[PDB]
Amino acid sequence: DGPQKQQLEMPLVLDQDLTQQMRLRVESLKQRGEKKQDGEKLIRPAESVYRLDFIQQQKLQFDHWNVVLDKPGKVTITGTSQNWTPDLTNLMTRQLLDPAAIFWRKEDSDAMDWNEADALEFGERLSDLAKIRKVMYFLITFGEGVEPANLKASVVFNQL
Ligand SMILES: C[As](C)(=O)[O-]
Ligand SMILES: C[As](C)(=O)[O-]
Ligand SMILES: C[As](C)(=O)[O-]
Ligand SMILES: [Zn+2]
Ligand SMILES: [Zn+2]
Ligand SMILES: [Zn+2]
Ligand SMILES: [Zn+2]
Ligand SMILES: [Zn+2]
Ligand SMILES: [Zn+2]
Ligand SMILES: [Zn+2]
Ligand SMILES: [Zn+2]
Ligand SMILES: [Zn+2]
Ligand SMILES: [Zn+2]
Ligand SMILES: [Zn+2]
Ligand SMILES: [Zn+2]
Ligand SMILES: [Zn+2]
Repeated sequence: DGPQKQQLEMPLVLDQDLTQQMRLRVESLKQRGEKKQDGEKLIRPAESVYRLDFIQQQKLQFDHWNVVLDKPGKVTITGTSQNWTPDLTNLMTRQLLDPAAIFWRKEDSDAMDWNEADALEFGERLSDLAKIRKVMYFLITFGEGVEPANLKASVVFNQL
């Protein structure tokens, strides 16, 4: 908009503990032979839980994503209802957001690509979801050839 605005880049960091929580849960149901909680969303092996901590709940405007990969691959960052307390609820399929920001990189080059229109729609939303709580949770789906160790995934906001 304007080349003048202060920007704050906030990293989506790997949430190893809850990722595992979720990983053990899908087990459990296996060893127990119990079914899920009706509309419960079970973390697949290909997904990993990421965390985003909002440094300034207010005055965040969202500006652009800053996601890049090490190898050619694909990733999908599906947001999560800010009403989901991983301390309390079990993530419900319905708690996932629409849409998701899908990013990918093709073989020969280094240039990142994504689903623009959607990555922007989902984006403009973080500026408000920030005012709900200082913690945002996401579920990243890794393609083939990609694993957590190839990704940088911060979100750049504008300071109002
Ligand atoms: C300067 As802008 C269009 O990335 O909010
Ligand atoms: C889901 As937790 C163990 O980071 O409060
Ligand atoms: C071809 As696929 C949708 O199983 O990564
Ligand atoms: Zn944690
Ligand atoms: Zn679960
Ligand atoms: Zn902007
Ligand atoms: Zn592909
Ligand atoms: Zn917790
Ligand atoms: Zn849609
Ligand atoms: Zn494109
Ligand atoms: Zn779409
Ligand atoms: Zn818009
Ligand atoms: Zn819109
Ligand atoms: Zn896959
Ligand atoms: Zn695939
Ligand atoms: Zn393929």
